[PDB]
Amino acid sequence: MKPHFRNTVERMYRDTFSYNFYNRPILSRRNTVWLCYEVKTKGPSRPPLDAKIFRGQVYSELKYHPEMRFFHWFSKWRKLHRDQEYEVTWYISWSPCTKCTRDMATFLAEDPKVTLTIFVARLYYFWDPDYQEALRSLCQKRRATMKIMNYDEFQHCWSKFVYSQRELFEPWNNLPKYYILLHIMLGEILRHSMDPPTFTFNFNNEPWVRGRHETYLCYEVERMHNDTWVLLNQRRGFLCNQAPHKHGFLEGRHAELCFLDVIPFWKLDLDQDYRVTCFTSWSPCFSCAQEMAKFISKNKHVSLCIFTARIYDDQGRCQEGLRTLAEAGAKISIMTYSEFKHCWDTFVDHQGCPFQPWDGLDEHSQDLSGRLRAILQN
Amino acid sequence: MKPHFRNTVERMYRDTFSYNFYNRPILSRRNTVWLCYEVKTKGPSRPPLDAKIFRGQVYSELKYHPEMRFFHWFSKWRKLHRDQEYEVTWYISWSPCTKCTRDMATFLAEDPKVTLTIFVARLYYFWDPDYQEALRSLCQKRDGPRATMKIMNYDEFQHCWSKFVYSQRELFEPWNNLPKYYILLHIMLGEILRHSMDPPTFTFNFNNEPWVRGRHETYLCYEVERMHNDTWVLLNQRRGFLCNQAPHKHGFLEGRHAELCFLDVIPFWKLDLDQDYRVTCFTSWSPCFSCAQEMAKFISKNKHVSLCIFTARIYDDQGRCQEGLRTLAEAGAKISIMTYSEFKHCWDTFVDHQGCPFQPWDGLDEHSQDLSGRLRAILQN
Amino acid sequence: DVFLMIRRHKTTIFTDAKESSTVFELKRIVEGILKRPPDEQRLYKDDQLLDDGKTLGECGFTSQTARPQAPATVGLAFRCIEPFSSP
Amino acid sequence: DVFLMIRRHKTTIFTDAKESSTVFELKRIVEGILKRPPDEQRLYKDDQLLDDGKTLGECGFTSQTARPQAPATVGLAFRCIEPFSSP
Amino acid sequence: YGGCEGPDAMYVKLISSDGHEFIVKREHALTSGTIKAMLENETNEVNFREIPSHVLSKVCMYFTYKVRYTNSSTEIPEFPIAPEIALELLMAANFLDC
Amino acid sequence: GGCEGPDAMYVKLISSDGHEFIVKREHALTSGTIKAMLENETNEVNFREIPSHVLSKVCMYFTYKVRYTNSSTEIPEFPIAPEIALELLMAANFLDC
Amino acid sequence: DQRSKFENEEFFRKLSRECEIKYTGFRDRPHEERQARFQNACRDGRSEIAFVATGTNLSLQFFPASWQGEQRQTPSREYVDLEREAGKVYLKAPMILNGVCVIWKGWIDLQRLDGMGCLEFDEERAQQEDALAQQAFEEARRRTREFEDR
Amino acid sequence: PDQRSKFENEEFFRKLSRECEIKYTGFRDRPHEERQARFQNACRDGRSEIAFVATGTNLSLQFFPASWQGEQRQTPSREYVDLEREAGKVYLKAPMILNGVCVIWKGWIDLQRLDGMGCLEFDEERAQQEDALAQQAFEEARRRTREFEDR
Amino acid sequence: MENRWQVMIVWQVDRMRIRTWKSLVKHHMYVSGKARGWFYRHHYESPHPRISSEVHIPLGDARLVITTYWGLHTGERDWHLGQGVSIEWRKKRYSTQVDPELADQLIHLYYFDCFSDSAIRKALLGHIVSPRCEYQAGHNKVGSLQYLALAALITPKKIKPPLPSVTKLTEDRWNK
Amino acid sequence: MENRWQVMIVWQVDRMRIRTWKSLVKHHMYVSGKARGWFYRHHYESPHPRISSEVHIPLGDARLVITTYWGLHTGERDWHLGQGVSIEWRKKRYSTQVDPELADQLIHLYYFDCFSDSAIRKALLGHIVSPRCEYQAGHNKVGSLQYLALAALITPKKIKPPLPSVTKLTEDRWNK
RNA sequence: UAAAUAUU
RNA sequence: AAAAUAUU
Ligand SMILES: [Zn+2]
Ligand SMILES: [Zn+2]
Ligand SMILES: [Zn+2]
Ligand SMILES: [Zn+2]
Ligand SMILES: [Zn+2]
Ligand SMILES: [Zn+2]
Repeated sequence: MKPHFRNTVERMYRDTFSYNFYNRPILSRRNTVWLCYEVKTKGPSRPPLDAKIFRGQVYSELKYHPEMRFFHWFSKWRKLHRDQEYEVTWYISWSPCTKCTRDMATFLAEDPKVTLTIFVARLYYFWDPDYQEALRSLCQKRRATMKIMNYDEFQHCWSKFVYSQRELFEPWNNLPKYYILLHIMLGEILRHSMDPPTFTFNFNNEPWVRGRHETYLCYEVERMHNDTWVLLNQRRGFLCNQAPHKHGFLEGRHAELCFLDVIPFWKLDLDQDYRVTCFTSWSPCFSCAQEMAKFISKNKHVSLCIFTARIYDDQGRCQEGLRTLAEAGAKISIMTYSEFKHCWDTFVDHQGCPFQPWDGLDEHSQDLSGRLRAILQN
Repeated sequence: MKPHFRNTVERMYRDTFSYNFYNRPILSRRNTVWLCYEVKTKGPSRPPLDAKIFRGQVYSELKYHPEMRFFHWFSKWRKLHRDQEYEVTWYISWSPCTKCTRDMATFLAEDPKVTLTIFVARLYYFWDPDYQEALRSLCQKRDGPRATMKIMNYDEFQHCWSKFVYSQRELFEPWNNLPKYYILLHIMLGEILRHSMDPPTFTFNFNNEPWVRGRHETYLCYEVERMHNDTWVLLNQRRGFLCNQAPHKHGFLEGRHAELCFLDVIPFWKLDLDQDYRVTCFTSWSPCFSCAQEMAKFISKNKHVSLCIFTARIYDDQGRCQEGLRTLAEAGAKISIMTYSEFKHCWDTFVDHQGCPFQPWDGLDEHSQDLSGRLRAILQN
Repeated sequence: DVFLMIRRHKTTIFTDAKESSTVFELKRIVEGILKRPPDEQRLYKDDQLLDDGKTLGECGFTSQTARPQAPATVGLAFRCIEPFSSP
Repeated sequence: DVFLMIRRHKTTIFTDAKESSTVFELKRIVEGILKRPPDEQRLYKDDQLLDDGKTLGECGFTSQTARPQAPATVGLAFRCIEPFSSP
Repeated sequence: YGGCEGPDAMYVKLISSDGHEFIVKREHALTSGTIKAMLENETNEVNFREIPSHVLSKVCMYFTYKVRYTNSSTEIPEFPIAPEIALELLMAANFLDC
Repeated sequence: GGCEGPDAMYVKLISSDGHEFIVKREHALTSGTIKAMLENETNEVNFREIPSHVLSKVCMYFTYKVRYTNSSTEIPEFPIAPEIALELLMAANFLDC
Repeated sequence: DQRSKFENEEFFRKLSRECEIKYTGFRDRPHEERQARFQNACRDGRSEIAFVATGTNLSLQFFPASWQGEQRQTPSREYVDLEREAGKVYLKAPMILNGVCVIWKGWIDLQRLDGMGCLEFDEERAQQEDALAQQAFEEARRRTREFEDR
Repeated sequence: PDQRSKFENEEFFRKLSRECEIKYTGFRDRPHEERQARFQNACRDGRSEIAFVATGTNLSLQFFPASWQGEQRQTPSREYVDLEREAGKVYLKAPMILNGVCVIWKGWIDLQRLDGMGCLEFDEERAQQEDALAQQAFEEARRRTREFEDR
Repeated sequence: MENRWQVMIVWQVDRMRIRTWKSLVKHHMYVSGKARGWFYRHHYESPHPRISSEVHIPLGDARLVITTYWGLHTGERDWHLGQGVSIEWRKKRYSTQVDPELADQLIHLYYFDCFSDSAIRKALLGHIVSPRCEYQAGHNKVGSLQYLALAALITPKKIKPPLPSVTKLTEDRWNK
Repeated sequence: MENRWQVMIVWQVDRMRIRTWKSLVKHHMYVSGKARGWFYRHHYESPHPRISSEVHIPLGDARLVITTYWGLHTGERDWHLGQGVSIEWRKKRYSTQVDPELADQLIHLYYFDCFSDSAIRKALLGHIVSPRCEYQAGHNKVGSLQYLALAALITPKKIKPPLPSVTKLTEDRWNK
């Protein structure tokens, strides 16, 4: 009375769904991998023609992994209609493995009429160089669209791929923090970059602007060695503020807060000296500045440096926060032509276009520098 | 490759505790038995001399069941001090099985220096006649083992979370229906073990003197009978009593009423829809208005149950209690008053009278007649 | 009852008999086919010479020894243990 | 190199030799013990007499046949394959 | 008491293709359809063209087994069969309809 | 090499059953008992209890160990059977193999 | 055909040959209590009484006809008699086993609480029993599964 | 003397002192010209890692930049790479301590094939320079066996 | 007299065998499609004070009902045999008790896969045989030499969990 | 100024073998009580850009350090062998590489159980031998015939999961 | 909306 | 706490 490993189901129990899809970035004992999939013609907004669930142990043989088993079934099912193009959607608890990623790349390169979207609750072995390279080859190269699961996708899975009866989805405690951490880490891995228009809009030193309701932050890190700075090519990326949302954060988090939330994951050695360079469209507000000051005081090793395109002054408390930032040791500056060009060439998919400065860039930079310089000492 | 079965963990993970010990009376997929235990000496309440967790499977071999493992270990560990009195406390996710209950009875009979207390999150196969007999022989009997069995409350769950979980800098968060499930399990276990009131409680509460003082509870004693061949046959299984749950921060915020607890336990009897049943209740205080309304609704929905309420007194407030009685009677209920015959029957059936006779109090007949007239007027007005 | 097979010179008989039946009864039974007097007809067991009077019990053979799925083997002679064929 | 066994008249000699070594070299080796001329002595394999002039490759034996745990077995003759003892 | 030479033989003669001869009661062969049809009443000897001696020995033992336990349905004993003989035994059974 | 001289290439080993083998001196040096026994004037060994098959097996062990005394790459197996394992163990204990 | 099946067959592991049976209830209880409550139950007809053959696992259980529910028409009379002999109880129970109707008869001594039982054929129930169902069962039990799937 | 005797008469590390064919493995998949250019650049700069593997085994030698190790290790003997002795060959010299005995691994790689040969030689210089107690500790660790030692 | 009864043959089994039976039947009714079409009644679905369950197996137009019982005083001194089993074959109002072996023979006649008629010819041609018998309990009588030979050459399937066998349920283990 | 290098020995292994080693080392470090005293360093506890983990196995004064590695371009065409293993013997300043077989013989000197001194006698006396060797990689060399005979007489213990071995970790698979 | 080894 | 097959 010990049935064989059941590697396929139609829906999963509520306790199972809650125990497996809990998306803490560093979670143990989730040894099984679940994969709820849907297939549908390219014609949108019609009931899917097939949708099921494949499960499998992580430490099994590669052929029993849910991804490989799904592709094995799909290869046979695809001969039915060779003239029809398909879109496939995955919701998988653990992210695929290196071998699975490479083999999915091969499988999809073989098929020119199948689009694949993947949603992951957590990233599996996100700190292994080969897994990073395998994901880079699979996804960005150009179609496999790997994303993280949000409240919407979790609710969709709960509604369609769970036996829940007359039950409403109940998010666990830290769902939004974990989601944003995973989003930041995946963006760091895949090496996402801004579109040219977005940076052009959001990084104008021009004091007079319109619609500047969102704050960006483009970061990078440098390590000490031989009295020299070495770029840590892992620690590079950017992020933007999250607007308040009923299901997400009720009060939208500030890009600076997300940056401070992600910094601890890097496991920067306590005995090593690191410089964290940041570029921002708006100067940090008072609450953000206080958080940075206390964090930098707490962290001896880290050394923060902030460059800005504009000074966000409101009620005069921001300048007060800058004083405690400076006391902590955080050097604050303004973005000039050199730094603007560096951001354009480093954090934008410019397609090799050279930076095109706008009118009055130097004058605006000088005005901002004059405004900023006096506050610290005077 | 896969390690061997682990059965002597030190503490269990928070998800494990929340999953195994969820005390819904009817839970599937919980194919594992967890047994936390503590052992201490008789004297001032002191830190336990030992405490661990045994683990097993329900479908495994009896010699591997968690309870048998504990008794095997104890039979040896006790030899160090043969003159030591040992108090053992179990917190177990499933009540011991029939064979294990019998084996525990034999074990405890053999050893006269052990006192065993058991707290169970859920009752395992509580509808099995053989298991009921085994539980009765183990616990109900006052001879030999005198092993005590109880349902786990907020206090015991919190104690386990504090001492039998890797609960790091976190506080116990009860699941949704913990109080309701506790009370259902308590009522079922009392039904099984044939619990009975002490004489003082019945003498104090069931006094029909119209003017009373200092009595903030209501007691309800229930029996059931089945229709067959134009005869009513007593379902000796369905027989018990209960008292109102007063408000408590951990338990029911607004203390539940005995009538509502009774209506909550009726559905679990799984009475046949195609048969006819008669449920007889003896209450110390007449139903309140909200209770009575619910009871009337329940009677209306369930056409196979015929209710018969008897009351030693009438609790009337605002006159709305009279309305409640009127609607209850119109629903189909048969409301009457408790006389000498009914008081004697309740004394004989629901009390630990030790064979003693019934000693009616003064003015019983006059009070019964007066309350009968009052109820007649209320139903006729 | 016990079923027995008698084999001699590429000839065989399958027949059932009782436990108390003696070797005299065995020769009498095989008389119906062999068409020869039983006094001389000689039986053999395990290359051993059985005496003219020989009962099962004193022989030691039991119903366990002789089964429908494994009948006892005994040779015959008048006045060569031929093995079966092979694949 | 391969270790060889010789089996005759309740004696055996253990020695390692090259594969290309001819039977003449084996007889030279055993001469150091038997104090007899190589010419008349004849070896045996699988109860088959070995001619005066023979080679390992010609015999077909290989280093796999003769191992430090299961050496090739050959008898001897002068001018009976005695089995090993039993528990 | 039946004599093989007479009509009521009571013991039919079977000749193995290999060359061995057995003899078995009329009903025991009746359990096999082919010999039943063949035995026609004036014949008392059946010769096999391809069945080896061991195959015929085993099928005769099977006749004994079946007649002994045709009615019995309690604690039936085991009937030996081996893979090396299984295929040819199946062929013989199909030929004889066992 | 010559067997006439006491320092012969091999050494006589008579079995308890009454069977004689001969094995190199260097091979026998691996065992403490025979090493001490071979005294330089003597070139023969008498074993009170070792059966002929046990003597052959222990000599096979000497051959195997001398062949693979130094090598440690892809070492081959040394088959052993339970029916002879106990007496081989006793022989090794006596000979310090 | 039913008579032939009852006569020339190995029957159900409970052969028509008379066999010794015993009362198993209250295994543990003292003997006096056992026999007293046996007599009480036999007189009452409100409880269940079981007779087990000593050498096998088969047992005959008598339940009150009220327990099962809707009464089943009984062309034949079953009974437990305490009147034919003072110190013994007679038992008659009709049944249908493997498609053939039979009557199980037996007796139990009150002092020993164990006695004898036999199984007899019943032609009377046979002709009255429906031909359709019995023919269907006869067809269903003769068949085999091997080599029938097309 | 014991170290030299072991080197001469031991089955050495599974890496026999005899000459062995080795090849460069990095960037297997990339085309040969790219592999050659990358190998030459890696040799010149001293910033990346370069690995040479024997054809028929899984053993290989990795030349990590000494900076990665953190605290620079004292080197009584010099480890070096020649890109000057011959135009078409790259020579290597790696002092190591294998199985308790110090040796020098030497070898050459043709850059066109990024392949070549290598060998091991006994290192006499540092044998006496290395600490004393540690060598004998390793020798006893290599001699003892658990069998029949525990009481 | 004057007090009626109903009489049944009750094989005295152990409680562990009973739940193992319950586990297997549900498994193959839900987890696997093998025992789909079988019904299983819970203890509270029948008025009988002793009935513990009822497995109903439709056989064409008739049915096979296997019942378990509880609270029988027949339990051994050690309570090795407190519970019990009974097999019934009901067709409309007609009914008849059945033996466990004949019960499995009637079960395997419909539900579980077995050597098809083509098995003989496929084995003669040396070809692979499929489908093949996987329920050895449906042929517990003395089968034709054909079937024994076939079962010998090609092994029967070993399912996990084993299919519910009535013979295995009611096998006299205590009396061996 | 010419570059500086440090030279090390690495054994090409498969990432799955590294995973299993990790699993075994963790398990016997925590789940069991056998590998207690084994130190394990995570990938973030060392500055080396390639290192993945370090397992330290103190042997009295000396220390055995087994290291695995990341992101070595030497990986095979099919990436059968991207990662790598190494073994070092650190004592004070001195350090040296070691062979997988010698490494298991070294670790099995103080860690896992083996036939005791009196184990041989019980073979003759007919008693039960205890303790028995549970780690067969610590005797990979050719030992005295007494141990071989004792092992043949009494089978070695087979633990589940198997004790982590450097040999099994660094054994050849691609071509052997 | 679990009557429970239907081991998700 | 979880760097993750530490098989709760
Ligand atoms: Zn995978
Ligand atoms: Zn802000
Ligand atoms: Zn139990
Ligand atoms: Zn109320
Ligand atoms: Zn079948
Ligand atoms: Zn060992």
